[PDB]
Amino acid sequence: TRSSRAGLQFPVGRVHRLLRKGNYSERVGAGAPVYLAAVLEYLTAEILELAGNAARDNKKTRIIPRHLQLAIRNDEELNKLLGRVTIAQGGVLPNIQAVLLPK
Amino acid sequence: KVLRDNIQGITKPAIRRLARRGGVKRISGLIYEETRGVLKVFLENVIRDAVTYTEHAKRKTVTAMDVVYALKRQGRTLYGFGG
Amino acid sequence: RHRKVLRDNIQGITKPAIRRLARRGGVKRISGLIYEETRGVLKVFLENVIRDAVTYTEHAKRKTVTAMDVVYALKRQGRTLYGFGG
Amino acid sequence: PHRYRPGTVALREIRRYQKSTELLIRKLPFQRLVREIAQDFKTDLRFQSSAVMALQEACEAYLVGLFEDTNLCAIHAKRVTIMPKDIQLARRIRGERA
Amino acid sequence: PHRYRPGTVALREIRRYQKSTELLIRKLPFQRLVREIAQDFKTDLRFQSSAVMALQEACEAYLVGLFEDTNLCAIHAKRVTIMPKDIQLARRIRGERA
DNA sequence: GCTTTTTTTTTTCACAATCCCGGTGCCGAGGCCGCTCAATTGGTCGTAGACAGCTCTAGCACCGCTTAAACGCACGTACGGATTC
DNA sequence: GCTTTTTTTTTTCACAATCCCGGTGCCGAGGCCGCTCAATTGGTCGTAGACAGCTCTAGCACCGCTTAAACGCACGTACGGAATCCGTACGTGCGTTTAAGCGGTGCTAGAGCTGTCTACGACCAATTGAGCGGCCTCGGCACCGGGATTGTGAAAAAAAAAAGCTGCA
Ligand SMILES: [Ca+2]
Ligand SMILES: [Ca+2]
Ligand SMILES: [Ca+2]
Ligand SMILES: [Ca+2]
Ligand SMILES: [Ca+2]
Ligand SMILES: [Ca+2]
Ligand SMILES: [Ca+2]
Ligand SMILES: [Cl-]
Ligand SMILES: [K+]
Repeated sequence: TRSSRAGLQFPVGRVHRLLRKGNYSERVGAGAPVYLAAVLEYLTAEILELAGNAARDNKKTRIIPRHLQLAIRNDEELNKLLGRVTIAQGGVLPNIQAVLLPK
Repeated sequence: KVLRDNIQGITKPAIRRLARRGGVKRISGLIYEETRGVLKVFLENVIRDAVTYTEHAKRKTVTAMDVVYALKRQGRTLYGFGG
Repeated sequence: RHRKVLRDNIQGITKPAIRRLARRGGVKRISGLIYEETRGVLKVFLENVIRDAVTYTEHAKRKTVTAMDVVYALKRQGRTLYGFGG
Repeated sequence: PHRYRPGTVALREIRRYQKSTELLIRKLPFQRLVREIAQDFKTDLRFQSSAVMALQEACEAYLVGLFEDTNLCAIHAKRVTIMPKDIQLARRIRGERA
Repeated sequence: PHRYRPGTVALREIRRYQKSTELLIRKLPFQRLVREIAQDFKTDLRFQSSAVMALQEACEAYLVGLFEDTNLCAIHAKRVTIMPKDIQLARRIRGERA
């Protein structure tokens, strides 16, 4: 299959259909949805690899919104991409302004 | 009293808890009303758009999508309700 | 091709000119430490805006940044600009 | 007679809530607000349960975020206590109110 | 010998420049700075003159408005002299900067 | 030098919060089932856009004089900030 | 409640800065022209979506328990900010230096347009397994108690560093 041809889990077929239909352009090259699958796959993997670490670092087998929030907010680059995004049930990074701490 | 200004249902205790999670230590008394003001404008803006969606779709039931789509327009993109 | 490599032109953004911009912003009194800090900010603005314009150029294969390159780039940074096309 | 000094529970409460993810506004009161406000744009509206939770994640998120910025302004005015003029400034600078 | 009180000319400048709209950076220094920075990203580039003018319009505006935010930030901390930390707060609340 | 106070520092005790043990039970992740439609295919057709060639816009360099602006230093006032209360 | 100064207020001219007009001159707003290519006309065909009818999902109402959270009040500590005070960073103005700007001059890279031809992506009909919803299971994970351990602080006790007074040399 196409996804198999491209080295990918993400569906090069499905993606290709969303582009023609999704009012982006009149015509869609045969490359675009291969490339586009690859990039979505890459980004997906980086978050999961980072959030799967956050789970194991809390002795938990299933990834939860907090693990994603932590993965994402601690990664200078992922933070910036998702800078104006809200993760439901993510919570916020432990952090207390210095001048508030005692002494 | 206890009558139909549901905004007041937003208790000081709950306003305190937010500003905690937001690293706030010492909270002026005047703030719990300021916060209440600000929260309403927030909901007004989002809900007006979400229901504007609802009326366009010809429905009486506000969907979670309608909100999602509203929050995107307001620049407050929300993940995990149908994005 | 007949000499073009550039100098250190950030000091070209003189203290007079930063002072005039602060003036337009209704600023009355300016600390010593503003002017250098301002140039940093300005540089980081320009670096970001030109990177993106320069992209739009490199895509259309041109070797000449158009005003539209800069316009399309500015709308991208949420800094929409009126009166140079588009 | 054990008595913790002002601000020392505050810090406990901060550490506490920053560690957690659970909505901080009571869910029913919130919901009663969402219907009160919805009326002003259309009558006899029904809501999906998840529509209200989408609204409440979004609200607290905004409020929490605004408080961070508010704290920062208050600390900028060599103060420890947030006040309205902190909120209003952080909103002025967010471009939320003119 | 006549001598104007500190602030009285700043205030005049303030009114002089608010009334006007001409660009406040010297056009060639700015142009040299555009070109210098652009080399980083691609060499032997030509700029349309309108593209360079469009950049100095977009720059001056960005700073002029940051200086507003920055002035409020000075005044918020009961000061009149804008300081580095003022800009930095303005930019941190804007979210231009971590 | 001494004694006499505030302030600063250290030491001791109280109490939340964490983590280690022991446990239980609920509920949804996960994965299998059984149907269905959306991805795949080879065929046919039309034109998008690569390319190469042609025009001529406008972008880049260079000069020399004029004078507006930047420059740097002398001078002192009102501002910032420390301290107190 | 004074007498004696500082603080704040007032009034009087001198001077700079900005304001408003007419005069002058240059150039781009405005508009007319002639030609083009995109909007319009009048036609055809196909399907997107309006519509009626039926299914059943999930939203609402209600109720009755069990707490956890909100509430109100007592009390005082640490905070906000007013008031003072002191040093110099900043603004204002000057004489000196710099190069931006101006208008002109000379060269060509490359923006942008054209015509040509075919490689590629949209369209179709036929087939069919990848991925859909539905549903069952079984262990992750929330929640349990006991007790040791480790942050996290408050108080109380010790030490030190200033405050005020000295007793000679
Ligand atoms: Ca266990
Ligand atoms: Ca005319
Ligand atoms: Ca000199
Ligand atoms: Ca062509
Ligand atoms: Ca081709
Ligand atoms: Ca499933
Ligand atoms: Ca399992
Ligand atoms: Cl392609
Ligand atoms: K589109």
